[PDB]
Amino acid sequence: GRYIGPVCRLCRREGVKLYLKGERCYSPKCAMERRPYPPGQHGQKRARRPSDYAVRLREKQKLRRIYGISERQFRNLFEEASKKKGVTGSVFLGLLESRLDNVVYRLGFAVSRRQARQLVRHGHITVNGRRVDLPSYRVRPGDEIAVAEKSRNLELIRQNLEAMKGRKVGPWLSLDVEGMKGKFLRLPDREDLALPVNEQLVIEFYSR
Amino acid sequence: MVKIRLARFGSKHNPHYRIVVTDARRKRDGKYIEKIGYYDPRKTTPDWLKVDVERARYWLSVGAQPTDTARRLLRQAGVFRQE
Amino acid sequence: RNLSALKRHRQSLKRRLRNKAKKSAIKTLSKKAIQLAQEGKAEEALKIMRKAESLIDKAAKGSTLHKNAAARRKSRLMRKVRQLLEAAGAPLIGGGLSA
Amino acid sequence: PKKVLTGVVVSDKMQKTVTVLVERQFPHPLYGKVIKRSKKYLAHDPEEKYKLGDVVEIIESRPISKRKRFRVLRLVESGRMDLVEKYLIRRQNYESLSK
RNA sequence: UGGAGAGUUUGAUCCUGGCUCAGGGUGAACGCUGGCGGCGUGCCUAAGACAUGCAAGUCGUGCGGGCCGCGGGGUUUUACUCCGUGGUCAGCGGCGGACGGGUGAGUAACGCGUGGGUGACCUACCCGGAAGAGGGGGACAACCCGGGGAAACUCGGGCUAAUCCCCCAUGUGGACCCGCCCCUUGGGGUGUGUCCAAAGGGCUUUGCCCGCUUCCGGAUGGGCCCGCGUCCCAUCAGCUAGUUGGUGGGGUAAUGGCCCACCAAGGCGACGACGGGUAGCCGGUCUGAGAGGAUGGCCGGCCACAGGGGCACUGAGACACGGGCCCCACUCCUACGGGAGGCAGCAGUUAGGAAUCUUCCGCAAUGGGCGCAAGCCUGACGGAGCGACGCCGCUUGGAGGAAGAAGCCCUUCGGGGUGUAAACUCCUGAACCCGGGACGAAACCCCCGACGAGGGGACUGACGGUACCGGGGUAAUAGCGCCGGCCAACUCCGUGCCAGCAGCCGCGGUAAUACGGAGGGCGCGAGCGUUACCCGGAUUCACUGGGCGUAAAGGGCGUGUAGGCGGCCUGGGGCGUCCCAUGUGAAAGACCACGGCUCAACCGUGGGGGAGCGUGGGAUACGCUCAGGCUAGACG
RNA sequence: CCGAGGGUAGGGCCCGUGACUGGGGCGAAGUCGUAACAAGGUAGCUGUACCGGAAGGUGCGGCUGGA
Ligand SMILES: [Mg+2]
Ligand SMILES: [Mg+2]
Ligand SMILES: [Mg+2]
Ligand SMILES: [Mg+2]
Ligand SMILES: [Mg+2]
Ligand SMILES: [Mg+2]
Ligand SMILES: [Mg+2]
Ligand SMILES: [Mg+2]
Ligand SMILES: [Mg+2]
Ligand SMILES: [Mg+2]
Ligand SMILES: [Mg+2]
Ligand SMILES: [Mg+2]
Ligand SMILES: [Mg+2]
Ligand SMILES: [Mg+2]
Ligand SMILES: [Mg+2]
Ligand SMILES: [Mg+2]
Ligand SMILES: [Mg+2]
Ligand SMILES: [Mg+2]
Ligand SMILES: [Mg+2]
Ligand SMILES: [Mg+2]
Ligand SMILES: [Mg+2]
Ligand SMILES: [Mg+2]
Ligand SMILES: [Mg+2]
Ligand SMILES: [Mg+2]
Ligand SMILES: [Mg+2]
Ligand SMILES: [Mg+2]
Ligand SMILES: [Mg+2]
Ligand SMILES: [Mg+2]
Ligand SMILES: [Mg+2]
Ligand SMILES: [Mg+2]
Ligand SMILES: [Mg+2]
Ligand SMILES: [Mg+2]
Ligand SMILES: [Mg+2]
Ligand SMILES: [Mg+2]
Ligand SMILES: [Mg+2]
Ligand SMILES: [Mg+2]
Ligand SMILES: [Mg+2]
Ligand SMILES: [Mg+2]
Ligand SMILES: [Mg+2]
Ligand SMILES: [Mg+2]
Ligand SMILES: [Mg+2]
Ligand SMILES: [Mg+2]
Ligand SMILES: [Mg+2]
Ligand SMILES: [Mg+2]
Ligand SMILES: [Mg+2]
Ligand SMILES: [Mg+2]
Ligand SMILES: [Mg+2]
Ligand SMILES: [Mg+2]
Ligand SMILES: [Mg+2]
Ligand SMILES: [Mg+2]
Ligand SMILES: [Mg+2]
Ligand SMILES: [Mg+2]
Ligand SMILES: [Mg+2]
Ligand SMILES: [Mg+2]
Ligand SMILES: [Mg+2]
Ligand SMILES: [Mg+2]
Ligand SMILES: [Mg+2]
Ligand SMILES: [Mg+2]
Ligand SMILES: [Mg+2]
Ligand SMILES: [Mg+2]
Ligand SMILES: [Mg+2]
Ligand SMILES: [Mg+2]
Ligand SMILES: [Mg+2]
Ligand SMILES: [Mg+2]
Ligand SMILES: [Mg+2]
Ligand SMILES: [Mg+2]
Ligand SMILES: [Mg+2]
Ligand SMILES: [Mg+2]
Ligand SMILES: [Mg+2]
Ligand SMILES: [Mg+2]
Ligand SMILES: [Mg+2]
Ligand SMILES: [Mg+2]
Ligand SMILES: [Mg+2]
Ligand SMILES: [Mg+2]
Ligand SMILES: [Mg+2]
Ligand SMILES: [Mg+2]
Ligand SMILES: [Mg+2]
Ligand SMILES: [Mg+2]
Ligand SMILES: [Mg+2]
Ligand SMILES: [Mg+2]
Ligand SMILES: [Mg+2]
Ligand SMILES: [Mg+2]
Ligand SMILES: [Mg+2]
Ligand SMILES: [Mg+2]
Ligand SMILES: [Mg+2]
Ligand SMILES: [Mg+2]
Ligand SMILES: [Mg+2]
Ligand SMILES: [Mg+2]
Ligand SMILES: [Mg+2]
Ligand SMILES: [Mg+2]
Ligand SMILES: [Mg+2]
Ligand SMILES: [Zn+2]
Repeated sequence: GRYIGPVCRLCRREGVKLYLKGERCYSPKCAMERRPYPPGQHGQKRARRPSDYAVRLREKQKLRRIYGISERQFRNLFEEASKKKGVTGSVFLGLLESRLDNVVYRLGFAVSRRQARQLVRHGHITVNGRRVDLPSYRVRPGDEIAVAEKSRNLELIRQNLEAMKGRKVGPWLSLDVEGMKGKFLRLPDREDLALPVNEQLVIEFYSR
Repeated sequence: MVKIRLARFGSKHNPHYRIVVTDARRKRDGKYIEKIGYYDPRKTTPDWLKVDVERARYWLSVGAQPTDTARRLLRQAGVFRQE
Repeated sequence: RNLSALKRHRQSLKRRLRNKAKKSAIKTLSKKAIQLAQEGKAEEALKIMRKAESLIDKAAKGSTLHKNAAARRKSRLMRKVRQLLEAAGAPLIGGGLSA
Repeated sequence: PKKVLTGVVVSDKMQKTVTVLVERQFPHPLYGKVIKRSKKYLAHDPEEKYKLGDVVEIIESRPISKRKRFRVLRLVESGRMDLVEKYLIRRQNYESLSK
């Protein structure tokens, strides 16, 4: 659950600025542009030679801690994805980006996935009329992730969609800032996605 | 007697009865003889009661006493009608 | 402490006493019929057979016997009376045996 | 349908009883080889024209006696003595597996 | 739609080879920590013993009564209370206690699974149709009187009724011997003979309903039988004498040595009999790439058991959990003559244990019994409580935020680390506050209708004022493991072959990245670890998938029994094989779609496999066998 | 008649235990020899017999994994 708290620490430790804080990670004080070396007392030393297990674990962490998924939730998503008929990584990434908090992040009601987690958990976001208080709520292809009436006049959603006035949501998504909704069109892929994650190493992590 | 009756299934406060033919002896979820229909007593789907009216008529032809509610769920499926 | 299946216990003792009387009467009329037909007798030994046959079919009318146990009782009584009257019987006045 | 089983008799030396040797063959459930696990059934044939060496067929019949739950049906071969000697030596293999 | 490897024998390598490890899992337990909710799930051991409450009753519309509460005179007081009954209390009678629930002791087997057979059968209640229900009696409790017994209860005499029992007739019909064909192991059709029925109750009455008798068919539930699958031990090799078979019986619903007489010597056995150990079996579940291995918890089927053992009775069915009788063990009452008990029902107590809960609410629902119905019972079940036991979901904040505070730990003394992490700035507000508040439930019933179908009516929620919804509202639990390699994550200090670690390798002897602490990190997170057990890795029992010179492994060698295997051309059969439509492969799970709970877990529906195994047809190469021939094998 | 159970007598299988003893593993840098691996200072190993504190020796024979 949320793992907690310190997240530019995980912007570090994998060497890629996977944006978790949001406007901090876009502003020039990310402490990943400032210090690209991993956290720790050693930290800026020689890279310990990344083992074959180490590279798969680091990039599986790059896939996980972008979305903030607890590991058994992630692994049950994976063992649903393997049974789900399709190219396994390129249905797994769409399943990960079809969570409600991630669809709210990609829809830009929040600068971060953890802010989007608070949005969906505190009952702000509605899916198809009624509010859905679940960050793990999957979104079927072709439904309208909207903002309800108690949160339509929110200063946070107002500033977020103010930021998103003119921003580019994905081709598997849509946007409507005049009604603050968005149809989740289809599932995305890695060619659709800006992931710093070779998905194949995450696939290879689970036949351990 | 070969009763048509509502064998319960489904979770706690998720009742989903199954109109079915059993012996009068067996337990509620026992080995039945034929599932003649299903009845959600909550109507959470539009198609919440479905009964195979032909095999319900057959099991009434070979002698059955559908109980105090299986009578109701066959009448709302149109089995006792004569046309 | 108790239950009123004790009514069923005191019913079962009564029914035991009440069908043993029409169960052992079967066996002794069987013995009389077989013995009198074994000693070369006659209609006097077939009246015993019709007596036992009436006793059996009156026993089967309740819970003393099955229909099938009644039929087996008669089919191994009167079959034996007929093959015992084979030995120089000639039932001219014959009752339960069908010519 | 009653069970109908071919077989060669190997013993007839009772009264009203022959012992037929059905040799079913079936693939191994694990290794898949075709193996011939035989089995000896008692049978009934009161006319007793099936001597030790005939090859009969066997119908699943109501129990004539305990283990004697089969009937002979029909002959399909005369004395197949070269097949009955296989078993008649396979029995005589057992005095040498003693202690 | 599917398969990860590594550490370690040596100076080093390769091989074989074992051990160990990372993975998943559970009826779990244990340590540390612990906020919520849903869903499941929870004495695996002592099938040890049980306090206490309940867990099986029900019907006046079958019958007669005692008993008290509204109306009272056949006589000039109720007062043979007869009645109209109005209920309770037992009793007779019928039905239900054989189902539901619990457990794994036993059982290695027709127990189970699975496919058949029942010409060898039953099947109460239910349904289709047939054919009826006419006359008689009788004792047996209640009850009354009397006696015994501490009590349990028991006995004697007198009653008395009923759907209680008995007798007679009618006999559509059915049974039985053979009046004989026919189906062909033991039938509806038959025919003389012989035998057999029955019950009334409520009601609007010259009416139906609830019953009843007999029979035929059904449907379900079974009984029994058989083919096939059914662990380990061969350092268990012979076993069996009712054993095997017959005949004649007896019993059973029925076949059977199921049991008994006489005769006959049989039956079984290296395809594992017998004996021993273990064990409920299966759908499944776990694992697996799959084959397979393990397992049988919860849920579902079946068997077995109800303190151990035996036994029948009643009944449609029991050889009966909460019926009986007996022996034995134990407990409790005893006035010492005897009684009473039976938690492996729910809850619970004790004991063993590492460990497994509440003496909860309720029949609202579904089911079950009785009743015509109201109704009653239901610790079946519906729910709730408890326990991170598991699964799933959620929170412990979010966005800002310093070339970077303090504290702490290193430091090459420069600084670096914890680290946007904190304080603080906003603002979203779990818990909590208030109001509303179910879906779960429309049937039974009442009326129109017909004492049917259809229309109309009302009453009825344990959970629960719960979920949820509407409003307000506080920044509001994080821990555990690990950091030598395997295995992701490293420095300092303290220790000095000690204290200790450990899964293997091994560390520890004064610079320890292996011990103890701090910092930091990694993993997972309301969990993390450990243990045990299982499967995987383990191709380390090798069918897919191993070998045998030296690594573990060729029998000392030959002859040869069982076996296993089998040259070439031909032909039928179609036994293996293969194919085709079915029949089964229950449901639940597994799988796939698509839906309902805020998603998910769960749950519902639909669809598809589904090994097998039976049935019917087809195929004929190959395996088979019978027949024919050949000469390349073999022999002469 | 059968009959659970009890008794008696004798079997079978399995288990605990038993003075003592035979070996076996495993300790601490024990004593005692030096058997083996170098032509282990007697080529070795094995069968078997006998002996010997002990590894072992020898006999007969084999083998080469010895020359
Ligand atoms: Mg923050
Ligand atoms: Mg895998
Ligand atoms: Mg016989
Ligand atoms: Mg190595
Ligand atoms: Mg070595
Ligand atoms: Mg190596
Ligand atoms: Mg090998
Ligand atoms: Mg695996
Ligand atoms: Mg614990
Ligand atoms: Mg219990
Ligand atoms: Mg106990
Ligand atoms: Mg007990
Ligand atoms: Mg009560
Ligand atoms: Mg009564
Ligand atoms: Mg009535
Ligand atoms: Mg239970
Ligand atoms: Mg057992
Ligand atoms: Mg055995
Ligand atoms: Mg045995
Ligand atoms: Mg068997
Ligand atoms: Mg079967
Ligand atoms: Mg009855
Ligand atoms: Mg008296
Ligand atoms: Mg009459
Ligand atoms: Mg009468
Ligand atoms: Mg059947
Ligand atoms: Mg019977
Ligand atoms: Mg018979
Ligand atoms: Mg026998
Ligand atoms: Mg035994
Ligand atoms: Mg098994
Ligand atoms: Mg494998
Ligand atoms: Mg299995
Ligand atoms: Mg069960
Ligand atoms: Mg018992
Ligand atoms: Mg007992
Ligand atoms: Mg018993
Ligand atoms: Mg009876
Ligand atoms: Mg009972
Ligand atoms: Mg029971
Ligand atoms: Mg009993
Ligand atoms: Mg006294
Ligand atoms: Mg005394
Ligand atoms: Mg007494
Ligand atoms: Mg009890
Ligand atoms: Mg009911
Ligand atoms: Mg409940
Ligand atoms: Mg819980
Ligand atoms: Mg904060
Ligand atoms: Mg500081
Ligand atoms: Mg507010
Ligand atoms: Mg506010
Ligand atoms: Mg209502
Ligand atoms: Mg009712
Ligand atoms: Mg209405
Ligand atoms: Mg009412
Ligand atoms: Mg509010
Ligand atoms: Mg590493
Ligand atoms: Mg020390
Ligand atoms: Mg440690
Ligand atoms: Mg020092
Ligand atoms: Mg040190
Ligand atoms: Mg350490
Ligand atoms: Mg293993
Ligand atoms: Mg294996
Ligand atoms: Mg092989
Ligand atoms: Mg070797
Ligand atoms: Mg060797
Ligand atoms: Mg050898
Ligand atoms: Mg040897
Ligand atoms: Mg050799
Ligand atoms: Mg040879
Ligand atoms: Mg041969
Ligand atoms: Mg074939
Ligand atoms: Mg089919
Ligand atoms: Mg299925
Ligand atoms: Mg939904
Ligand atoms: Mg479901
Ligand atoms: Mg379904
Ligand atoms: Mg096959
Ligand atoms: Mg020492
Ligand atoms: Mg010294
Ligand atoms: Mg030497
Ligand atoms: Mg030497
Ligand atoms: Mg030497
Ligand atoms: Mg020498
Ligand atoms: Mg040498
Ligand atoms: Mg000596
Ligand atoms: Mg030596
Ligand atoms: Mg010498
Ligand atoms: Mg020598
Ligand atoms: Zn960042």
